[PDB]
Amino acid sequence: SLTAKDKSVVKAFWGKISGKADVVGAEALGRMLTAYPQTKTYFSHWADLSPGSGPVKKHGGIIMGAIGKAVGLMDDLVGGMSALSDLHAFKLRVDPGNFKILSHNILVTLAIHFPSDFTPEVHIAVDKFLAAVSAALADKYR
Amino acid sequence: SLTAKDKSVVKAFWGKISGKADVVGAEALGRMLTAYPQTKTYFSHWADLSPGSGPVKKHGGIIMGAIGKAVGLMDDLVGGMSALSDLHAFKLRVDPGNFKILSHNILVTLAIHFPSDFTPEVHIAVDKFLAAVSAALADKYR
Amino acid sequence: VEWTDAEKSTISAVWGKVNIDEIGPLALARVLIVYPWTQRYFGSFGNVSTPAAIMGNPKVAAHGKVVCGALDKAVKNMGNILATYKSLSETHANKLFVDPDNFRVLADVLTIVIAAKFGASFTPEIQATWQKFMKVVVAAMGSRYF
Amino acid sequence: VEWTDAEKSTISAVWGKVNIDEIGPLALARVLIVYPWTQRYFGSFGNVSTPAAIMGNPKVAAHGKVVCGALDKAVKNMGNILATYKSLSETHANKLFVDPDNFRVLADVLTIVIAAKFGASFTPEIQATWQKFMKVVVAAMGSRYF
Ligand code: HEM
Ligand code: HEM
Ligand code: HEM
Ligand code: HEM
Repeated sequence: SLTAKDKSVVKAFWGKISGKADVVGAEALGRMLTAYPQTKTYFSHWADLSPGSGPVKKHGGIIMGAIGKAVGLMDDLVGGMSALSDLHAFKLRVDPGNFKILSHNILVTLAIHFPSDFTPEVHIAVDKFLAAVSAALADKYR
Repeated sequence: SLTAKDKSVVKAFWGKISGKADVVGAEALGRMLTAYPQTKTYFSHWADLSPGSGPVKKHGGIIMGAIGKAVGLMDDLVGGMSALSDLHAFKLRVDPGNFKILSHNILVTLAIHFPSDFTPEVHIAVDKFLAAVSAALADKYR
Repeated sequence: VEWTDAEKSTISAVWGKVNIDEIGPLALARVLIVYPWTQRYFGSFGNVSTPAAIMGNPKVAAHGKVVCGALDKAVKNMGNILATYKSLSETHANKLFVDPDNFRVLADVLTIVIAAKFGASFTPEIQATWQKFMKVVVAAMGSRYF
Repeated sequence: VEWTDAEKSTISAVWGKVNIDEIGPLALARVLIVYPWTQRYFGSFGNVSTPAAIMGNPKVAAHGKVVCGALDKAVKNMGNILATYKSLSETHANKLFVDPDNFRVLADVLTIVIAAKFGASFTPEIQATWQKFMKVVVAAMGSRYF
């Protein structure tokens, strides 16, 4: 449940992070596959699942991209995220609990690349927002 | 995200279960404390935490009661659940993850007392509703 | 895990009253309906779209017996469940690519079906021992995911 | 747990670069701010209401050093973490009544603070070994809850 303060924090932090989003995506996905190997089960067709592999680096920028898009949809994430939910829900069939794992690996990468900017205050707001994007994506599962 | 079908299922099943709600509450709480002993940490002032103890039996009817009230608030659970959220969020400070544990123990008790009525169809809808009551209650935490 | 003889007796007593032919199918089919994304592994089984479809699919029922039958070895090796399911955990991780969190909702649903069939004889105390056992089984099934 | 010598080296290498005085306070205070319901145990510490309050509370900082200092024993007993924290797990369960899921968000937040302080030297591979270790520690802290 994003408050207006949460949204202003996410927006002030995001403007500052937007240039490295592909790097951030690539690395958060990479971190998730390596530290949480149960998520590797969804990418078994990919040639290389290692941190820094092409598949990984490409797919991570795609995921970060969708999240950056979500910063603009914070008023209606459920409605904004509708089509990607549908996809995750009916095509990919990704257990929703994996959304929180990704989220945690995104925070770890943000801390790493933006340790000074990634304050407690920034931390709590972005965590809420990532939880709300997870919820929006999970919405159409059943 | 309750659909109208979900709501009609919850409502048809609830009318059938409403007379044994105190029994159901008492037993679901009892089951949770005994099979998931980590939740016992919130009731350490209570004299007896055993299944069938007074504290337990009384508190379980109180919780079931609030849920039965939620069946009438399904259109706006977040708004309907607002005051109890506040309580759980600021007074009690109950980690939200315990809401899913309770929910699972409620389904187990429903299966037990209403095995014929507690079909798959009833199962999925009530699970969604319990998840939505959990979400509503968790809403004001941070 | 460290198990007492009484615990061992409880689990064998519960499994003694379990009808594999009735409980597997029900448990498996209820998982596919309540957590519909788990259907993604059952493509070759034909139509697992709807409850009605799910509940009459023969391949579903057959598989339910298989999965539930495999618990017999857990039930009979309570000292070393990890090692008894090592191999099974590797086919799930490496050949079937089943998300291991899926073993957790199955465990919950099985427990729910068992409660429906045992009724009041599934006491809180029994359910507590059954849940300790389920947790070791789930952990064992997800142990070879690397 | 079964640990390789390389794993053991990784964990000791990470803990070697950890400054208990900086990381405990930060980790503990960030937990209280991001998961504000954990403040319910820190009543005697005075005002732990706001970030600003939380981040300047001396009792918080002191406690952060204590909690983080206690990991040294995990770091030095990688063969038997369960047994090393048995006693600690019982005071948490029986005297402090801390919900054990709280150990899980602490582990996540600590990891996040460590990443901020190590930067790029906290590689995915290192984070994977640190996460295996965190999981045993968390499990050990919640093991005496009955
Ligand atoms: C929670 C944030 C997530 C977002 C915003 C997100 C977004 C996306 C997008 C935008 C695409 C496809 C892009 C396009 O077709 O234009 C995609 C595909 C996919 N995502 Fe998600 N995703 C998320 C989480 C996850 C997680 C946690 C997993 C697995 C655990 C996952 C697994 C996949 C897979 C397997 C594909 C397609 C695979 C392929 O292209 O080979 N996603 N996601
Ligand atoms: C998710 C569904 C839940 C609902 C609808 C619910 C509802 C309530 C209500 C209505 C009350 C107080 C009644 C009154 O003052 O009139 C209450 C109190 C309380 N609840 Fe919740 N609750 C839920 C879950 C939980 C869980 C899962 C826990 C612990 C793990 C919990 C712990 C407590 C405690 C400790 C109290 C007060 C204790 C006491 O009176 O001594 N609740 N709850
Ligand atoms: C409760 C834990 C489970 C046990 C003990 C178990 C047991 C088994 C066994 C004994 C097999 C036979 C194949 C072989 O010998 O390698 C099998 C195959 C399979 N299982 Fe698991 N299973 C469990 C959970 C799951 C879950 C939760 C899913 C899916 C959501 C699943 C999906 C499958 C599939 C798709 C196959 C292969 C189907 C086929 O080709 O016939 N299993 N399982
Ligand atoms: C990461 C795992 C943790 C470790 C290793 C740890 C360690 C310790 C230690 C060494 C003590 C000193 C008391 C004694 O000797 O019995 C302690 C006390 C305490 N811990 Fe834990 N702790 C952990 C997690 C937590 C968490 C997550 C919380 C709360 C959310 C918490 C709350 C407390 C409190 C309230 C006290 C007593 C305060 C006092 O009277 O000074 N601990 N902890």
